Amino acid sequence: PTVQSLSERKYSDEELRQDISNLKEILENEYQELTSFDEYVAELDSKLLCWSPPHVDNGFWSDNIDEFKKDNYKIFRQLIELLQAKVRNGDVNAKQEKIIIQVALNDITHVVELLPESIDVLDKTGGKADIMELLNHSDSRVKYEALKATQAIIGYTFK
Amino acid sequence: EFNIAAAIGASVNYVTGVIARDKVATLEQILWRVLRGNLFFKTVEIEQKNAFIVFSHGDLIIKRIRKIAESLDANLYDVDSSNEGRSQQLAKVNKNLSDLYTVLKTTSTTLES
Amino acid sequence: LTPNQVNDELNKMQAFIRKEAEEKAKEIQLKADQEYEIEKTNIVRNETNNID
Amino acid sequence: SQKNGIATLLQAEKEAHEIVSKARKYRQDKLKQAKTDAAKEIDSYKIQKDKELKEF
Amino acid sequence: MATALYTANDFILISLPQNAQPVTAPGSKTDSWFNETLIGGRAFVSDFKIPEFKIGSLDTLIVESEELSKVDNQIGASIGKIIEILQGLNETSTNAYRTLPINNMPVPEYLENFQWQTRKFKLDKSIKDLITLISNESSQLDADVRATYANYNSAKTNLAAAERKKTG
Amino acid sequence: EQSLRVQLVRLAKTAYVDVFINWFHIKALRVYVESVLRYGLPPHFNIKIIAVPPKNLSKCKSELIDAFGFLGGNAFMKDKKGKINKQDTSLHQYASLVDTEYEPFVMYIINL
Repeated sequence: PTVQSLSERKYSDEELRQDISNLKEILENEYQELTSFDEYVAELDSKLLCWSPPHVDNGFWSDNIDEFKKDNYKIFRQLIELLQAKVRNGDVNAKQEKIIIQVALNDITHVVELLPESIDVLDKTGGKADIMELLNHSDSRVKYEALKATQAIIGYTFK
Repeated sequence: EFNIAAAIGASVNYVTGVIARDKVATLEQILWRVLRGNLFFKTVEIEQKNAFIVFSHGDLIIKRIRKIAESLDANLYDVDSSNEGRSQQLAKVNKNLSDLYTVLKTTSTTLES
Repeated sequence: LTPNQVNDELNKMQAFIRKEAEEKAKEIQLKADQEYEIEKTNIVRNETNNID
Repeated sequence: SQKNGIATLLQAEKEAHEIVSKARKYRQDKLKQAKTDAAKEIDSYKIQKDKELKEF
Repeated sequence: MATALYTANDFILISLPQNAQPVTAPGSKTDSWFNETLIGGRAFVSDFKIPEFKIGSLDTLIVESEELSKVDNQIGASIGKIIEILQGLNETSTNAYRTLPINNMPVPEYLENFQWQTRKFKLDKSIKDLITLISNESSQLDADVRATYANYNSAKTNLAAAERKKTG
Repeated sequence: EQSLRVQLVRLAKTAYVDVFINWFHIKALRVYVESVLRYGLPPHFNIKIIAVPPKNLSKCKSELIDAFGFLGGNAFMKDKKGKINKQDTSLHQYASLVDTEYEPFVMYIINL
């Protein structure tokens, strides 16, 4: 993301701009060349969440939502069990769990907005109360992501 | 509410909706009596900022009155909300309304911040 | 405007509701009464050739 | 008298619903009576064929 | 006055049950109120009641009333188009075809004897088949007279150019 | 043109008689359908055709509407008498198919 903002500036010695365009194209092709299912399952199994340009896209969540459905949303129930497990016990709203809580809420917001059947996976595991309890605490960016997921579930709950 | 049980299951056809003109509700009541026989019940409830209308119909003519009710600038449908799974449907509407004020307060605090 | 006409409209409003259900039930019985004999005749006609 | 006219039409609609259901119950009873009337009818011809086969 | 047709006999069709009472003269029947309670006493009452026609449920009557009103409007437009073509043909007066006798019987005597009698409809037949066949026969009968009037207008238009081209 | 005029006249009269009989049967069926749908019980009603002279339809419609208007109800009747058939206005149409006004009972107007 900083390479795109640095690519807006242009001056002489345009070979460095060609190296910036080759680095942006090589970074975009190398980042998009990886698997989203094995990277998302390996990141969920590793207990670490990190933002990315292609990982935050709705097409990867919509494409992985169909392949994830093999145990009645076992991947979304595992991610909601990881976010509810890290937020419930382990000093939630802290340094370590604050990145995976906001990344799991922002990643769960696109999955909740893409499919209206994800409310049963959160209600079955128990992660529905974690968004409401986390919405009125610190980390107001994660409270805005959980408020966006709760507004997405509230939009499909009542029409 | 309108000791009667005709809104919890299916033993009567009811048409509830909000309107902003009682003259269109009187013309809809005269059109319902002229085009569907003596089946509507004249009920009036004070709202606000609005007028609450309640009409009754048969269990096999709900689709016919939806065209005149929708074309009469009214929302006389079978239900006015999407929460009707519980018994009764007012508990689910109060359950969603209890969290909607908290989500609106959190969105207002996030927007103000 | 008067409340006396409400029972006069409710009497025909109930009489039409009874007449519609009776008119449906008479056609339902009129269809089933022929359908049972058609099923029995199809059963006996299905069985006789297998018997012979 | 606000809840009386809707209750009378609701009771008439319930009686019309039960009268509509009784014709379906009698229609199911005739559908059972068709095969119940044919299953005893096949055995009268099967034994008539076996009576004509036992003589041969 | 130009709110109605004043060049033909007008008729008013009214229907009521056997328990109604008029609000202009209490203590009187509807039969005596039809002739005696009429304005000026010149209203002629004729018999127009009919028996049942195998009417089904109440849900089919609302769908049949729109087709009966549309077929009555189409038959009324076709009868007014045929009478307008007959009056436009210059063969009858403005009052003919609207007050004259039909089939050797007058309009009040023929309307008083109208007991649901037809040569293609019966009391045991459905109203939808006679309502569709009446609108189809009226539409074909109006279309035949319209095509004959268009052919006569084209023949007169060719005869005008032939007569003008012949001399003058 | 003469043969088309004679055949158009004979087909016009022969189609006009069957069109008038079909219009009378359609009005007789619609009057019984509206009378059976409006009143309900009993299934047999007393219907008649009143032959009124020209220029007196307003008094017969106002007297019949004021006399039989209370049978349908107390809010369906109207105090508007007559109709308007002008070229710059089509209001006050006596019928149950418009929103300007409705009829208080089973009654139809026939203008031949």
